[PDB]
Amino acid sequence: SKLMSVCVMFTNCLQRFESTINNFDSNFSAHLMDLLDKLSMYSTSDCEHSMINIIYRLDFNGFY
Amino acid sequence: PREIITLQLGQCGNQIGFEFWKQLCAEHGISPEGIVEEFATEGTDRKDVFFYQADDEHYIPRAVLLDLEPRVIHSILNSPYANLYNPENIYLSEHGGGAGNNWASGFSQGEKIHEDIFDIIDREADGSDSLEGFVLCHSIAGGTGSGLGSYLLERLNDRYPKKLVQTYSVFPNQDEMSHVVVQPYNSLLTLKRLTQNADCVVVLDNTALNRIATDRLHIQNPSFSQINQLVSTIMSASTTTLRYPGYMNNDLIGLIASLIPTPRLHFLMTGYTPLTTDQSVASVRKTTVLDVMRRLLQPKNVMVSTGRDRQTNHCYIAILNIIQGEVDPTQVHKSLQRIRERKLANFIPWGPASIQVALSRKSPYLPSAHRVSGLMMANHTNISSLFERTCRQYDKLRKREAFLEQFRKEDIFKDNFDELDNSREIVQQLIDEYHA
Amino acid sequence: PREIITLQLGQCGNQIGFEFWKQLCAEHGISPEGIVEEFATEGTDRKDVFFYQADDEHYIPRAVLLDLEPRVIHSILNSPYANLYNPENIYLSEHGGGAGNNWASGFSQGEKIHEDIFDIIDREADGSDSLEGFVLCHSIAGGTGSGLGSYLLERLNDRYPKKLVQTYSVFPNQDEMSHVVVQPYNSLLTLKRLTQNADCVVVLDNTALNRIATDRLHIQNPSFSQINQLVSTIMSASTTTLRYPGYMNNDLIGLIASLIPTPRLHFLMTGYTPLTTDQSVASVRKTTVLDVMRRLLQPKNVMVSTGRDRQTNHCYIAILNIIQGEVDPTQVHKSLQRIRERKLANFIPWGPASIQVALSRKSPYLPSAHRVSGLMMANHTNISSLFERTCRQYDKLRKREAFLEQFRKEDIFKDNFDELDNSREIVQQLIDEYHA
Amino acid sequence: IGKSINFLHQVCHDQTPASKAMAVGKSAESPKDAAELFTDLENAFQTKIDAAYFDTSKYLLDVLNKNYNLLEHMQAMRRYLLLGQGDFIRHLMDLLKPELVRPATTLYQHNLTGILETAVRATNAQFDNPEILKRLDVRLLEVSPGDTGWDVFSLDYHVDGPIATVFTRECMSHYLRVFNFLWRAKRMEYILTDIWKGHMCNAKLLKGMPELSGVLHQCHILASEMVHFIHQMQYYITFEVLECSWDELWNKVLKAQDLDHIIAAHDVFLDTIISRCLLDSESRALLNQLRAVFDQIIEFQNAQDALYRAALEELQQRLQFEERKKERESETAAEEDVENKRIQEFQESIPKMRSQLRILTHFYQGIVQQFLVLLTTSTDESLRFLSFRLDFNEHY
Repeated sequence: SKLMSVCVMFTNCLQRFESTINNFDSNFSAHLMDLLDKLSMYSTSDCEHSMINIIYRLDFNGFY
Repeated sequence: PREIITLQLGQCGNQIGFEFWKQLCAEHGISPEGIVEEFATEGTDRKDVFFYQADDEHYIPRAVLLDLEPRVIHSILNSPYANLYNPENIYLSEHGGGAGNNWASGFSQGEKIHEDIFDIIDREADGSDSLEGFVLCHSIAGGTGSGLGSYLLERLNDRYPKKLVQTYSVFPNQDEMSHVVVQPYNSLLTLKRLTQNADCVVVLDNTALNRIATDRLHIQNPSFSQINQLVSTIMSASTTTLRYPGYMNNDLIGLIASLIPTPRLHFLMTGYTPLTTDQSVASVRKTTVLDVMRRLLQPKNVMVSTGRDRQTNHCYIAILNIIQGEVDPTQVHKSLQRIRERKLANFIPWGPASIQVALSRKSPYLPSAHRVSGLMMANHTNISSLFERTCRQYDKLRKREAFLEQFRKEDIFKDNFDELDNSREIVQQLIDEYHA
Repeated sequence: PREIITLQLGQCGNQIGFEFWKQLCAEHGISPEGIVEEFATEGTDRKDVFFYQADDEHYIPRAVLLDLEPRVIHSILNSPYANLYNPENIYLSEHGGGAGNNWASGFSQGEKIHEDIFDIIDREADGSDSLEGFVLCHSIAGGTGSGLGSYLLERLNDRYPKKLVQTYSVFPNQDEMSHVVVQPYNSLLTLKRLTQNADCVVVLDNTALNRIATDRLHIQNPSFSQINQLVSTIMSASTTTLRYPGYMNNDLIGLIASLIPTPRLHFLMTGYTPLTTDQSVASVRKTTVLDVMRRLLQPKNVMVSTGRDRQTNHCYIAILNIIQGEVDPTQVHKSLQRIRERKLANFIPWGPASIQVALSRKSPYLPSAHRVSGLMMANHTNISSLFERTCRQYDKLRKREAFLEQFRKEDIFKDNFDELDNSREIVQQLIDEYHA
Repeated sequence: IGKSINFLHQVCHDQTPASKAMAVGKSAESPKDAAELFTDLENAFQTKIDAAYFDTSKYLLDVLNKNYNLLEHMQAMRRYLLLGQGDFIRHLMDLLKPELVRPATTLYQHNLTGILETAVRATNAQFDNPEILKRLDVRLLEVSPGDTGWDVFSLDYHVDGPIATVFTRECMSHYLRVFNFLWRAKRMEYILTDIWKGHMCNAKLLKGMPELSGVLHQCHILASEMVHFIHQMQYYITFEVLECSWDELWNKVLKAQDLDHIIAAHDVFLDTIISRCLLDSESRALLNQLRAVFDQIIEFQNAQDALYRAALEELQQRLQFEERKKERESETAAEEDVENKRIQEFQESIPKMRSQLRILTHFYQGIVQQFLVLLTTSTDESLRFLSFRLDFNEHY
């Protein structure tokens, strides 16, 4: 929802036309600091077959 | 709706969409005189995007074919698909021709056919209820399609700013200069309109094309009709998530936006595995689907020739790999284990890359209902070598002291020759600065 | 991925390599044109390792056949084995060269068809994920195979110095000199290149091939079609650790490491006992395993010509005894109890020796499911008897004044003759110093 | 019968022994029994029980083969942890090597199963179809990443189905012990080939220098005394014990249609093999001397390509200054001085290559002679067989 808010905030800015763009980078950097805590929330189970597919897609997520 | 009106333009440009339509009827199993077969609704639930909606239950391709040579359209009007084509929404039947093979000829004939050139796409676009966009299947080969195809690159990206502008650009031969000598001028004039009056291009190479025609397919001596076979196969293969049903990224302006940041980097390398025609009867018993999507990433079948040692000093940014037909969709994730495992593609490490993988179902028809097919739409930054070849071939031809007055016949009565030199050298640097 | 590329080269090397590819279909129990049985994949557990990988349901040899004698290669495409060779991964049909039974003829044809010989074993060495090596199916007989064969002994071992190089060299007949007379010159030239840019070789003598060809195969006239029978059998037999099942020394570069004891002394002697017409008449009394390495111990199977007074002043280091087919393996250690008691094979008493025995099952074939076939790959240090012979047939001929100007008419306008002699007595001296 | 009644549960089929003639039989039998007077079976007891014992032993050899074939599976584990076929495991461990060199990771698990699975698909097209690869999994250790990680990768044959009726817990734990000796033998077969190619790699590259030509020549001898001694001992002690144990058990579970002989062949199988391989509580003197030679041929190994690379690279800076002598002729006492430094760095690098080799063979002489004595003493096992096998490597 916060990433969507920066999306409509960027279409608004192209309609109106510094400090503004850095507020964009902190919202994209807000989702990278979150994805970094997701990799440790996904790996922590106790291992079996179900979780190892879930970490496998998420490693492709950071790789993409 | 998401109806696209295709703009086939040029003497060579018109022939590469012609053999594209002959492929489409044969795979829906339809008959060329309208829909008369019941396989149209039972077999697939959509097929329109290049076909005009029912209002008579007869279908007309959404096509406009304008050229300054009526000679190319008579190789379409004597063919018995001249009742498939209905000429009064395509062209006003038996349109005339120009001087004409100069780029500035068709460029000056666009500004006094200014009325007709913006109504012959309205009489072919009045059946849609919200038009998606325009694909300019023009040609850089010759100055007829490039000449007239430059006009439509400007007026169609400002009188429709919301519609998608995208071209399937084909080059003329870059070894020769005796089959078209006016080649460094018209190439750079149209590349210039692509980087400020278009958003996406598709770069197809003609010199890596005939390299594949003597490799996997084998031809005794080269033939000027190969250009329309290799090009037409990847046209009907490319739109199979918007003809046939997909799932993710069914909006074409979704795939192309994940390919391209912005124009100034938009030149797409194409690769297409099925060119071996023994592979096609050895896929009944399964040819391995794990290596047939790794021969795209390395050069065995790319249609754009680029350095074979600059593939490790340059990085992919977006590479797309669309599998078509059988793959067994539950071992597509077994193949996708192995893409990351070798790292054949170099990626951008500053920020996100993209390994776009996509898959699609097909209409019943046995050479695409059991074969292993992989189509690549890459975006690799080593693409600066073709524009360095074309630009070096321009400054050298102007230092022979020619086409500086033996070319200033129509519509160019001023100096803008060094504007194409700086705008191409601007492009060649901004691709390379985009990766770190 | 332990793929080996055959280099079939010369008038005699195409013929010995023909009956080697023709032998492989006969034991896999299949038609040379296809897969007609399931014994191609159930019998040979591992389908392909000398063939390129399947995408047409056919096994396409990894052979290059270059020659300056076109009769031998024209006996392939009018043979009913011209459905095994598919021309597009093998070679372009017809390859011509020099006259040319001279060494200096095939040696120069390697330097002006330099483009194709280094572009044909590298179009076939790119599918492999890791190359095993090169088998040089070349000959010393003739100048076509000894001339081209001398070039590749350099260029494959400065570019791929880790890959296995190994030739099946057959000398030209040494009891005649009435059809070949250039025989002492061309043999010493390849042997120099074998002694300092080579890994391992497997050499054989042609007069010791033809002693067996009249004692086991019972013909009264030696003919080069009965001499080629001995060479296809021991070729396909050495790699029945790799292509057929194995375990210990499963790589062919596993077997060969313990058959290399020190640079320029690794010239491996070949021996193969069961060849008789009535070899198949001993299945009425028990095809036993109590004598199948007492016949490989008994010295009467030599393809190297050597005295019987050289078996008590020389010593073996490494001896390989491969038993093939059905064997009943629970009495093969019982037979090995018995090798040490006769002492008709000696050991170096300063260092280790090793008596390697191994067995492997094979695809339905009468010589390997009812009959016992024994390949010996000895390394006996009595191999200096051929090397002194080649040298005495050389030093007498330069005093007759022949080929010191009768040889300098093609690319030799310098001396280099005493470079081959000097190197040759060091090889014989370093062999003779290594046992006591 | 109590055992065979638990085993029909396991499998699909739950039916009265073979014939349906047993359902008539119970019904005849209770009234029949009642129709006896004052006598009851006391010697006719033996005909009733032995024919029935024979009946559910022939239902048994049917249940073993008709569904979930256990006996093929007896062979299927032998291929993946008794490594009965080398062409499978050598085609794994060639592609596995660039992965095994780096310590273990926490992303180590997910990707080796796709490298494993593409490669057992690449060497087979007739053993891929049987479900032996979906009945094959990976085994990883609890070994903290502080090792190269080669003993870590291990294959296990995973069951918990009807195949796990004949197998026990006590069985695959001993199969771990048999894997690790066998994995290190087949590792030694391949790490000694690489260094053999390194003798032959560098030799083609020092040509132009007559000195270092013969330097590698003797080193190629001293390597052979270790290569030929590893080959005739490691290959031959294991192949013989693999032969004696595959031929003990596999032709005893389809030569007996009972259950208690199956387990009887199995619990004598798995403990004959490890005592001739590595371990037990008497053969503890075996592995102390088989690991002392295992680390001295690695200690011999890393000093070679640490000096052999230097033998080839130092001549490359000598050679490129000779290619620079003709560019000065087209476009010299101080130039001879740097050539004399190259000639000195070669001059140096030869007794260095010698002395480390003399320190290595004095260490190998001490392991090989101590390897003899502590295998030629020990009691309560057959030492006459082990003293036959070791006197066979030294004399022959």
